[PDB]
Amino acid sequence: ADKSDLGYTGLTDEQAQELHSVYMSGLWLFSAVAIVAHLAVYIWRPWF
Amino acid sequence: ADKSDLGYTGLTDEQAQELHSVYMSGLWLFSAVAIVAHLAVYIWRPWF
Amino acid sequence: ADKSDLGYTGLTDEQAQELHSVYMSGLWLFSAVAIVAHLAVYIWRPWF
Amino acid sequence: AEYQNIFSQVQVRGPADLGMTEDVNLANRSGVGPFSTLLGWFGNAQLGPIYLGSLGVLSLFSGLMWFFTIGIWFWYQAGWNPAVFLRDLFFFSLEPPAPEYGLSFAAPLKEGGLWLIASFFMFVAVWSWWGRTYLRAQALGMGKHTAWAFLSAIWLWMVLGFIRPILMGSWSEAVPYGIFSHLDWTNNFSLVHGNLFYNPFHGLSIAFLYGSALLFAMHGATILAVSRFGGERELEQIADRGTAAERAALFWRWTMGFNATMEGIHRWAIWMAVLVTLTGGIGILLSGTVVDNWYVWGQNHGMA
Amino acid sequence: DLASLAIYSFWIFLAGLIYYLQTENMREGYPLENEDGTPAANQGPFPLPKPKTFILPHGRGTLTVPGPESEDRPIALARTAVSEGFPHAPTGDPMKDGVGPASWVARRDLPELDGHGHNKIKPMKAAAGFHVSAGKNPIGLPVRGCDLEIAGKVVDIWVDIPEQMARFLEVELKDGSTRLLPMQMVKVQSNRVHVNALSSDLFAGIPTIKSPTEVTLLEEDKICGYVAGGLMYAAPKRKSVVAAMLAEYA
Amino acid sequence: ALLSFERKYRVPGGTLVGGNLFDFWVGPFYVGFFGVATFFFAALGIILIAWSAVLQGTWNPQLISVYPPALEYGLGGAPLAKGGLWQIITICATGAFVSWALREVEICRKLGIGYHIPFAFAFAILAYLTLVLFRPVMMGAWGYAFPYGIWTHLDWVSNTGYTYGNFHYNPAHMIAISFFFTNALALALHGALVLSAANPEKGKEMRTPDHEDTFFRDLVGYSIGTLGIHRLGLLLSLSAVFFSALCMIITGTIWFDQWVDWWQWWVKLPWWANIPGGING
Amino acid sequence: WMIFDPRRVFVAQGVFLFLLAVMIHLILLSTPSYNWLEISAA
Amino acid sequence: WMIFDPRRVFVAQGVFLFLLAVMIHLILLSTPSYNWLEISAA
Amino acid sequence: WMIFDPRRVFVAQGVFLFLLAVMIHLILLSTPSYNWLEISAA
Amino acid sequence: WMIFDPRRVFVAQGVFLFLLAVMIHLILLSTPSYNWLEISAA
Amino acid sequence: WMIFDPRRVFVAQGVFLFLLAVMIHLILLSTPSYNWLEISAA
Amino acid sequence: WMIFDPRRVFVAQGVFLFLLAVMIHLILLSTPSYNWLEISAA
Amino acid sequence: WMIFDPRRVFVAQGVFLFLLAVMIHLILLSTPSYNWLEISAA
Amino acid sequence: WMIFDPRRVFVAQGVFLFLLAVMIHLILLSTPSYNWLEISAA
Amino acid sequence: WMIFDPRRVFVAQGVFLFLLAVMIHLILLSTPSYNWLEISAA
Amino acid sequence: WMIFDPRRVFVAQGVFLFLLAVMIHLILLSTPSYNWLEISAA
Ligand code: BCL
Ligand code: BCL
Ligand code: BCL
Ligand SMILES: CC[C@H]1c2cc3[nH]c4c(c3C)C(=O)[C@H](C(=O)OC)c4c3nc(cc4[nH]c(cc(n2)[C@@H]1C)c(C(C)=O)c4C)[C@@H](C)[C@@H]3CCC(=O)OC/C=C(\C)CCC[C@H](C)CCC[C@H](C)CCCC(C)C
Ligand SMILES: CC[C@H]1c2cc3[nH]c4c(c3C)C(=O)[C@H](C(=O)OC)c4c3nc(cc4[nH]c(cc(n2)[C@@H]1C)c(C(C)=O)c4C)[C@@H](C)[C@@H]3CCC(=O)OC/C=C(\C)CCC[C@H](C)CCC[C@H](C)CCCC(C)C
Ligand SMILES: COC(C)(C)C/C=C/C(C)=C/C=C/C(C)=C/C=C/C(C)=C\C=C\C=C(C)\C=C\C=C(/C)CC/C=C(\C)CCC=C(C)C
Ligand SMILES: [Fe+2]
Repeated sequence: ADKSDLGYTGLTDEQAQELHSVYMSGLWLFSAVAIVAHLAVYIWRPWF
Repeated sequence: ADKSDLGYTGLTDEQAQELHSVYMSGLWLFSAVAIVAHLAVYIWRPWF
Repeated sequence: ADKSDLGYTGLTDEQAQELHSVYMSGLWLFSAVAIVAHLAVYIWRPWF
Repeated sequence: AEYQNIFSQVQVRGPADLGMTEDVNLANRSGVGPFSTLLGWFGNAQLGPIYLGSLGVLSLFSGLMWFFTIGIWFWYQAGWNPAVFLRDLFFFSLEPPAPEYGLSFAAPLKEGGLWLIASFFMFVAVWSWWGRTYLRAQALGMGKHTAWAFLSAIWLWMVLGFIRPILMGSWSEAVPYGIFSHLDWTNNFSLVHGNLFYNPFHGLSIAFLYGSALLFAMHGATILAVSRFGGERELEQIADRGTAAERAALFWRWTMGFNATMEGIHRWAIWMAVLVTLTGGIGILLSGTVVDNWYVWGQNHGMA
Repeated sequence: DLASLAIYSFWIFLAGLIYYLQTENMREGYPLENEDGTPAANQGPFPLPKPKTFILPHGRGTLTVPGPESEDRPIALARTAVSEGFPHAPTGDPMKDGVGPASWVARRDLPELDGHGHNKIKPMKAAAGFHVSAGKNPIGLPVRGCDLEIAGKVVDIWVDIPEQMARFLEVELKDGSTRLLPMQMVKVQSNRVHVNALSSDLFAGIPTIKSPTEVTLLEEDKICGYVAGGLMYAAPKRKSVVAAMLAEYA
Repeated sequence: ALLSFERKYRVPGGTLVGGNLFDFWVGPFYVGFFGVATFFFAALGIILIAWSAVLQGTWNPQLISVYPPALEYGLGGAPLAKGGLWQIITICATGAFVSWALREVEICRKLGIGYHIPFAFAFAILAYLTLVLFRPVMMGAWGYAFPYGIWTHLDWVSNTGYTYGNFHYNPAHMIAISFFFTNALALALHGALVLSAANPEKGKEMRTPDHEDTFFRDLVGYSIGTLGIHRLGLLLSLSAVFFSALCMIITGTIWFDQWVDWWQWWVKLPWWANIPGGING
Repeated sequence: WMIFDPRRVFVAQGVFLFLLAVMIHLILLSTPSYNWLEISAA
Repeated sequence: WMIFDPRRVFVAQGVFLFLLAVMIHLILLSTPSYNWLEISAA
Repeated sequence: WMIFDPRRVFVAQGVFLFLLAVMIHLILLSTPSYNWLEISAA
Repeated sequence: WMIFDPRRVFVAQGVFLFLLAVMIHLILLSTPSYNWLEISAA
Repeated sequence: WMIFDPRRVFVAQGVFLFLLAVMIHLILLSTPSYNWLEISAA
Repeated sequence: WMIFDPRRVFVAQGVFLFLLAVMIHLILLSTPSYNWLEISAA
Repeated sequence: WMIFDPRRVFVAQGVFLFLLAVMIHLILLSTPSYNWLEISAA
Repeated sequence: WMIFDPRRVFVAQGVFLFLLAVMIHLILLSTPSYNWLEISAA
Repeated sequence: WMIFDPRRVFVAQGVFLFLLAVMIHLILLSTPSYNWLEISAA
Repeated sequence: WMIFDPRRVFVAQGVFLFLLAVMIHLILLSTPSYNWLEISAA
């Protein structure tokens, strides 16, 4: 049966194990992977 | 748990620890941080 | 259950909570900018 | 002989019943028409009755001498044999008074004769059958919309050989009579006027015939599709909203991005109707007294 | 007239015809309501119009439409996502609470009327119009459900006159307590019937028509909706049903 | 957003094998398993109006052109804007025609409204195919095709449509027009067969399907009912296309010659063979 | 009813002022005198 | 009050400013004066 | 909270970026004057 | 299983590499100035 | 009997020899052959 | 009975002064021999 | 029984020969040579 | 009988005359010589 | 008692005054012999 | 009764001085003779 409070579902403790391990890790496993890959993209080839 | 009437849902604190905690991620990473992209812009290149 | 007769809402005293939170102040500063971001542009570039 | 009851439709026939009575008539409609009970398990099976008054048979006659006038100009060249008639039931031809005659009916039988009669009678056949759909919706208590998509339909009939070939003044400016003669005529108004592609009044009328099948490919689908429930009865699905405005009114909004009222699905369907030969009548009343060569129209009001 | 004039009495007089037309199709259904009974997000760029007077065909009242829109009938979906978007699931079994694929509504107790002073849909033992009196005639044969097993025996036809048509196929149970079932889904070939919707041990769950001759417009909602209830779920998950529900052609 | 009665209808599933992984209702629109597919198809497709806007010429969809390949390059590719880049637009177009007519089934199996709708777009699937696949695979190369534009494929159908003399002599074409003018022939009275009963002239009691049987039997002598003209809209609107895809599946690939020269196969009969009669005589 | 609030400003109003802005620009960006973008050199 | 997020802010609202942003990155590349990276060869 | 984690957090990023990256490539390929293989053909 | 292994990547990735394979076959096998197997006649 | 007596004689008087005479006059007046009333002027 | 008594002689007779009459009017009008309104000065 | 005595020989026989005589007359009549009503003057 | 009276008495009087009149009032004005309203002039 | 009265008086009153004038206007509006508004100086 | 009143005699009294007024203003402006709002240089 469905419950009540904040917030469901779910699922404490899963504010820092579910919505931060596969949610805030995206702000890294590609957001910074852009910054390194752009060192081989930004200069090819806007300068002829 | 089901609801009935205005203006759920809603509601709280499914609105307080949720809706307050995700909308500013779309209203800051694009509101004032979008003026951090204005850096390499406001001078490059409106003035020739 | 939903609501009763005309109008609800309405309603007195429920006409000024959500028709006046992003519908009155989200238009007056939009009009102020129609005065502010317009009066500084009432001079360039008509005159060469 | 018994009427059977086969497997999966199904059907039951009807004894002796007609419709309704108010402003119609009693002793005019003929005997109970004989029923075509021949695998009539799909749709209906019932001939008759029919309002055979002088508001309908004025088109049976005025259509018949529209039917016989080009008729006695479809046997005229054959050779007086029944061999060449059905041989050239189409290859035969007949044109109105010449591109130089016009306002005078002094023309004899030959060069351009049997054009002046067919239409003259047809004139009170079409116009006497605009009002076999406009007043038989008054014999009960309905509306007039049925011939207001028809006043729009005889808006394209209001220009072809009527309003333009008299102001300008000639009968060649009306349509030749036959079964191919006017097909060597639908491409005439094309090329003489410099092609009517840059004529987006003839082309939007097109554009209003490409919304008759964007509007009835699906109506004939979904009303047959929500019929297991109860959407076939279009006379109890609007003011008392049944579940047919639930399997057909959640179905399209999710899909293309909007649905419609059981009544409003007959408000667009007659808006891609009173706008086909209506935007055709204008886009053919704008062709001949505005800009002929429409290639010399759609590059000065189009690209320029 | 001119070469540049008439295309403007059109970019204007008709540029609001998707606008005027849409609202006239947005009478019923609207306003938009949330997932509980709440003044919802909004309506749209073509908001619903305030309705005009509606006169009814057999004096059924001042039923203006859009009309009744609130929460009269019972609904039973346990809100999985309290957020508006993600779907909801019934309580026990979905074919008892009446939620999901099987839909109905609560109406007034006056059945559909024609104009003769009588009701619309009646059996063949309510209209001695067309009968059986030549050769051997098939009105009485056994059936089969979606479970691929015999379901009952249909021996009658609900007649029609204005459409000269049919709407139901009445089943004589072992007992007699009434049941009903739609008309277009059916797929009969030879000497036995096959329905591919409901199993042959879920036919009593179809309401007994309060009268075996009358169908009130109140009743004509679940009676042609329970079969739609079995066109969504049926049937998890393995074996025979996979060679029954899927594939096929017609 | 959702309607007022859109309460009970909300249930997950509809999709086939895999789960309810893609079926999230983004707004008033349905994003099932073929929902995000069309999201993938509609996003790339707006760029296909803009690609040959720097290769062919103009940037406005007035004259934007990604031409079909040439006639003789074979069973293969093309240049680019003149075929190659044209060769990519189709499988999106058609890959988007498909992901739409079949995302309806994720609603059809979701509820229980009939499967005669994954079908009335499949006469549009079998009407756009006859100009992109059905033709130019056999006569040489993919060069036998039309341009995608809105004013380019215009001067492609007329001043470039008399290859077969006149196309009115094309009998099925003209029968697939003996089928087309009849679509709004039966939408014009059926879109007005439910309008004027609650709004008769103003005030009067509403009509039932017995006044329908004293208005249309008081019209044109044939009253197949109200379910005989939804079997009289889906009879006006799907078939003017298979009588046109048959007016062209034996036109050009077998008859790239004058179809005005087809109407001399009719006057040739042993009875009236050596005989010039009328007009012809 | 009639006029609600909390959905228009998120996905509709942001493209209403923008829609009110777009059919204005491509004429004043392309008037015989104005433009104010491309011309900055001469 | 009202309104929805947990569904919208993951696959819905992201294509609103995406409907505002990438629709105009193209344009600043069509102009033969702005461009900001196009005119490189010459 | 809510949304998804075992369902729609590894797939709202797979074909979503494929709906924003690999079809964004077709803009930097709509070039044939730049282009990482059409430089020679100029 | 976070991602779906015998679903999203067993017959849906075999056409996901089929996604980027043949659409480019009509760009690189195309190009108005390459070929290098077709023009064995001119 | 078999055809109506007091009906198809008052109203059929102008549908029987009226579908008939209207197309027998047009031949005895096939122009350049007869005249007799068009001789007046000439 | 059947034969429209207070009808065919009121309305159908009021139009047969147009059905029988005017179809032969628009022929002998422009006939040069009779003329009687088209003689003119010569 | 079997053969119509009332119907066919009175109302369907008046159209039996009508089918056989009306289309058969419109062949032998007004040939440019025979005529027997046109050349009774030429 | 077969028909009533006192309703079509305003439409056989109001507009019925002009159905005949509109097709007859304009077979005369076409002549540049008559006109009676155009010639009473120069 | 056969047709209508109330409808003809408020809406079908037009096909007597307007759609009989507005079409006959542009006829005598285009005629030089009258002009009124095209008088000015000629 | 008759026709709509709280519907038809108000909101349709617009096209009386709109659709009628617009397509009669359009002609009397574009005429070589009128203009009236064009005369200034003298
Ligand atoms: C060069 C080729 C041009 C072109 C050349 C032309 C020409 C020339 C014309 C059209 C016109 C039209 N074109 Mg175009 N057209 C092109 C492309 C197309 C294409 C397409 C390829 O997609 C189509 C489908 C069409 C078809 C159309 C129509 C949309 C439009 C006229 C409608 C019509 O036929 O009403 C016809 C309906 C009526 C006239 C009303 C009929 C009702 C009557 C009054 C009732 C009679 C009563 C009688 C008694 C009933 C007896 C029945 C008995 C009981 C049996 N064109 C290209 C671009 N086209 C026509 C037009 O008007 O342009 C806007 C026209 O002249
Ligand atoms: C079949 C013979 C000719 C042809 C004959 C005609 C004739 C005649 C007409 C058209 C017209 C049109 N044709 Mg064409 N057309 C052909 C090929 C096609 C094909 C195809 C790929 O097979 C399609 C899908 C279409 C359909 C179209 C539309 C683009 C356009 C208006 C349709 C309409 O109003 O009716 C209903 C259809 C709709 C309401 C759908 C709307 C179609 C719109 C215009 C196309 C959308 C493109 C859009 C601008 C791009 C947006 C993408 C991003 C948002 C930027 N044609 C072939 C080559 N076509 C009409 C026109 O002139 O256009 C104004 C017209 O009169
Ligand atoms: C020379 C002039 C010739 C002629 C030139 C041609 C040419 C060329 C063609 C035809 C074709 C046809 N002609 Mg022709 N034709 C003539 C004039 C006419 C007239 C007329 C009354 O004037 C009519 C009624 C017709 C009718 C016909 C049909 C027999 C046939 C149409 C097939 C078709 O379109 O289905 C096809 C159906 C579709 C394409 C719809 C498919 C829908 C798809 C799946 C969805 C598209 C979505 C879209 C991209 C998105 C837009 C919407 C946006 C989101 C807004 N022609 C004259 C006689 N005609 C076509 C044909 O016979 O081949 C089949 C054809 O190529
Ligand atoms: C005989 C079949 C008739 C028919 C039926 C029909 N059309 C239908 C349907 C049905 C049942 C729908 O259910 C569906 C609909 O939504 O209802 C309107 C539809 C539809 N008919 C449409 C258009 C249409 N149908 C047409 C014709 C016909 N439709 C036939 C007459 C035509 C014409 C005039 O030929 C057009 C223009 C769409 C509005 C809609 C299809 C909705 C759909 O499937 O969307 C998928 C598309 C995308 C996701 C976009 C991706 C595509 C690429 C990104 C670009 C495509 C390139 C291409 C060249 C586009 C160019 C368009 C024009 C410039 C040619
Ligand atoms: C909005 C535009 C669309 C449209 C609308 C439209 N068409 C309409 C209407 C409307 C509103 C009608 O109200 C009217 C109608 O009643 O529909 C059934 C009609 C109609 N449109 C029709 C056809 C039609 N539709 C067309 C198309 C379109 N019409 C578009 C799709 C076209 C085209 C493309 O030009 C045509 C030709 C007819 C079915 C019908 C017209 C009814 C009519 O006027 O006929 C009068 C009756 C006769 C002439 C009877 C005479 C019969 C023959 C002429 C004599 C020979 C036979 C006779 C039996 C001899 C045998 C002797 C016997 C006595 C034994
Ligand atoms: C065995 O054969 C028998 C003996 C039965 C006779 C057969 C005859 C035949 C072959 C009949 C064939 C009929 C057919 C098929 C006709 C086809 C017609 C077609 C395809 C199109 C016709 C369209 C109608 C047109 C072009 C009419 C145009 C006329 C107008 C728009 C207005 C005309 C108005 C005029 C002339 C003014 C008259 C009015 C006044 C007030 C003077
Ligand atoms: Fe309908």
